[PDB]
Amino acid sequence: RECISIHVGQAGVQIGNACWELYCLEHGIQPDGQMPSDKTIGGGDDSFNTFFSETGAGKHVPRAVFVDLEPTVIDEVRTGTYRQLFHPEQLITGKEDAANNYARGHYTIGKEIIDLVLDRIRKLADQCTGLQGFLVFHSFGGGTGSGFTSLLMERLSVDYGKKSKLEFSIYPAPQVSTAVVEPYNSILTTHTTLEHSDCAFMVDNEAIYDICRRNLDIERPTYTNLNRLISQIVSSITASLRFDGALNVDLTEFQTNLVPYPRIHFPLATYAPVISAEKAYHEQLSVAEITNACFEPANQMVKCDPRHGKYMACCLLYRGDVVPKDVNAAIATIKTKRSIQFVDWCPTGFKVGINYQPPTVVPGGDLAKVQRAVCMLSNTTAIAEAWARLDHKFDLMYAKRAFVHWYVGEGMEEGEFSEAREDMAALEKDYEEVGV
Amino acid sequence: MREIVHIQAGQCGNQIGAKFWEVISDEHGIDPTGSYHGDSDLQLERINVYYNEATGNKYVPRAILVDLEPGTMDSVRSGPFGQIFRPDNFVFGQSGAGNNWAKGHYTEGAELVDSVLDVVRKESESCDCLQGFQLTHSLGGGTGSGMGTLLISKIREEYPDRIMNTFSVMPSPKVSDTVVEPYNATLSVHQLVENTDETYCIDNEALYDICFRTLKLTTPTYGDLNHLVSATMSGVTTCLRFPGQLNADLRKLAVNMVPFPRLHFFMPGFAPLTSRGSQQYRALTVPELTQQMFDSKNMMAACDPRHGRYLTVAAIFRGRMSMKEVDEQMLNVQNKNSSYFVEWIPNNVKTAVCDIPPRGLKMSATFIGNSTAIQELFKRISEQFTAMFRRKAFLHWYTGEGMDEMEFTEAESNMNDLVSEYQQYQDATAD
Amino acid sequence: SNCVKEVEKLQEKREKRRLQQQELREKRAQDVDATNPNYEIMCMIRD
Ligand SMILES: Nc1nc2c(ncn2[C@@H]2O[C@H](COP(=O)(O)OP(=O)(O)OP(=O)(O)O)[C@@H](O)[C@H]2O)c(=O)[nH]1
Ligand SMILES: Nc1nc2c(ncn2[C@@H]2O[C@H](COP(=O)(O)OP(=O)(O)O)[C@@H](O)[C@H]2O)c(=O)[nH]1
Ligand SMILES: [Mg+2]
Ligand SMILES: [Mg+2]
Repeated sequence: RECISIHVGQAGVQIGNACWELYCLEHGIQPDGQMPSDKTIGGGDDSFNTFFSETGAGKHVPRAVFVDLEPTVIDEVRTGTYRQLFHPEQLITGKEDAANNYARGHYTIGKEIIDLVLDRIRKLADQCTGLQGFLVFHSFGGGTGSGFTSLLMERLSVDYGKKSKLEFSIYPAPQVSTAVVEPYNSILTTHTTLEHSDCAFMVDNEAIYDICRRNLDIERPTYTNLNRLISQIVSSITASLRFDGALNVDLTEFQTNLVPYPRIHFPLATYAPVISAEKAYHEQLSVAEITNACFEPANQMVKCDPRHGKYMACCLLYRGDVVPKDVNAAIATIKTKRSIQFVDWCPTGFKVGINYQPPTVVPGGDLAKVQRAVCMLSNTTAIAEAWARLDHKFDLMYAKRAFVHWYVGEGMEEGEFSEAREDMAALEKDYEEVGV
Repeated sequence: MREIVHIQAGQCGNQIGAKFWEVISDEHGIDPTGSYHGDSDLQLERINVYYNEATGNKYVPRAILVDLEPGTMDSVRSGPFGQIFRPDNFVFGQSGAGNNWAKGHYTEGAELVDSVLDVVRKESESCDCLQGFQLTHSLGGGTGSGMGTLLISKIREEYPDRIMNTFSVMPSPKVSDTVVEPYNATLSVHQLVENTDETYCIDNEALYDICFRTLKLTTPTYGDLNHLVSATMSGVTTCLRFPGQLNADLRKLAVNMVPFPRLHFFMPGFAPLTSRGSQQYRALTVPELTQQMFDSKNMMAACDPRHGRYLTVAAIFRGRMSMKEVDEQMLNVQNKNSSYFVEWIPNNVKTAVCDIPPRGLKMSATFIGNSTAIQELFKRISEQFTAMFRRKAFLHWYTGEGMDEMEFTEAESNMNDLVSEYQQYQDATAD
Repeated sequence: SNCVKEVEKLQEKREKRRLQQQELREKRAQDVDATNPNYEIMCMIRD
């Protein structure tokens, strides 16, 4: 029943910080771990105890451990306004970073710390009276996030066979990009993670950039900005596991509702309404309007056009103040008005769920304490645009095998590229076959 | 990733090293005694990179001064900041060098290198997480080039899990201390190719150009060039010396700027071209900065980039300015001359911004470039060299010190090969 | 799977070959009678 989250690399760790902050603000948990309602210094049975394990002092410690081959970030964790929440054993800090090198994270510096990482997963996997599975955060470009994540997934389908494991990834935006070899890692950490993953959402940082610059009016978005957005995006896909909800309550249920085939487990996610805390502030939006915004590329998380593309599965999670029959009406209007072409062998009906609680946000944050909100989880073939903007940013470089010698120098054969390319070509091919 | 251990060798290398420590010591806010007096915290966010932390609120340059001349260290100590250096980090011999590489790398130099290594190890044991080693030397002399390459070999073999970084300076026929500068340079390059991860090529001839023509200094003294060197070095190390995601450490910067094992020879670029102690009647804009720092007149190597295509570029703007203006102007420079950039490396032109500008300058633009134009340097040497190596002239001054005639042909060949490599990767396409 | 590199590979392989045609002399410029300041002159006479 209880799930365990895990954070890899700079991006992963920061994202984790924000996400657990939001979880606490929604449940009503204080920064030192307490809760007004609660259940007498440790009950372990509530809806929100699928993620929190309570202590004799009533300290709702999150079921999570943090990892970085670089202490600079996780130290910002044990120094932040929440230094009293976790336990230092949930914080693993290496020495030399992977330096944006996948081979340094899987092979060299990874093997020198994986045993301690498993060692720290264990103590919190024992308190699991019934373990559903894992949730993992990382990046596509960063060295730690690309390498050590693949190492942990390999050594996670081992030590825990198959229960469930769900992924969250950060797609490279040449905007806030810092490395030239961000495609390389990004491809490898996919070729060596496609199988161990049950489900996997993506995040095009270029889309988060486009959205904070279009709908939030931050000309120069810093990292804390983009992250503050991606948190409130995630906390709607996962709000169903922490509360007594209707849809998406098991980790494998995602594989059911969203995944018809395990190779293709990359759902386009879309969140509405994205509105600033000082912007517009006119009349609030209806349910039909936020449902309509679920099909605008300006609100999709990956820069892709689902128009010129087929759908496969499509869910919609609502929260706030929503009426059922209203949602039904919007569903019909979209079903008829659009050319939303679904492939033939899938249930084109749209499963939906609600949580009757106000979507709390960061007090004083860059977003609005909105009233009603919707998040579409639609796996679509058009997401195959994303890989095309990497393989093209890949074949230009493997056709001059530049920057390759660094991987060779840190323990990896040149044939791992020759197989990691063909693998991706195969996945893209599958994304073509689903349509015709 | 944290500390950088610094070394300077030879007459030139020790002079320009002294000036560099003056520069960054003034930027971060350090006095000739060693106390901190600055008025900004950003100066001390990453101060350990180039400074040992000593008791008494002091700061000691984690540096190591090496020569075989006696008098150079004398010119250091009685120099301005000569009080701050931990005296045990002075290491120097009494023989000299005579602008003789072989002397520096096999004989009189080899009788001091272990003693250098013990001080290096004393600074590396008090380290926590050592990044790599930054080196400055002359390539036309005997001390810095020979003993320098020796040190590079033994240090990169003692810790091969760290970074090796060099700031080498060229022989100039327009300066010319001797007439075996081509030989010294040739061998030193032969080492630097297989030994170092990064090499910032300062061309002495190019600096004579920028002094005599752009700055109009008709009799360029050595310090005149050492100002341009000091500015260049202060600029390129901005990424390492201040908070910045881009090029945070040596390994990152090297991985972003080096796509091929051998080719790690960078053309630096500074703007605006500033004399010593001169006023700025109208400090440059942002378009003027970006326009000059890619222009050939601002290049530290005596080469034309209008002849060679960049593989990667690390641009650094110092001084507060409009970031949007920066991004736009950089896009301008990139896609107006896209027939001068490789397209098979996407987004290869990275850019970081600093806030504390250089000394006196309101805004500056520091540019690092992995260019296939740098071969115009090598092909100079590899010609200068060949002209003398054909009838084996001046060979007795090295073979007489105990070398092998084949050690030269391995060098000339390896260099002609590096040039063929550069042209090879220049003629690259998108097929 | 590109070209241009290929013309660079043709280089990289030859440089090693040159290295062995030097690391041959050295450990083969040793062996039994292989010294005295006239070593070059002796090897001349012997050849
Ligand atoms: N959304 C978001 N993305 C980030 C952030 N920081 C870095 N990234 C992205 O992540 C990629 C780099 O990965 P990082 O996580 O920063 O690197 P790392 O995993 O710590 O690996 P090392 O730096 O070698 O230790 C880049 O493509 C960035 O676009 C962040 O704060 N928020
Ligand atoms: N920029 C600069 N170059 C120098 C200086 N002194 C010498 N050089 C150059 O460096 C070479 C001489 O090397 P040097 O350091 O004097 O010999 P060493 O003492 O044996 O290392 C010549 O090619 C000179 O052109 C100097 O003060 N500044
Ligand atoms: Mg990192
Ligand atoms: Mg000297």
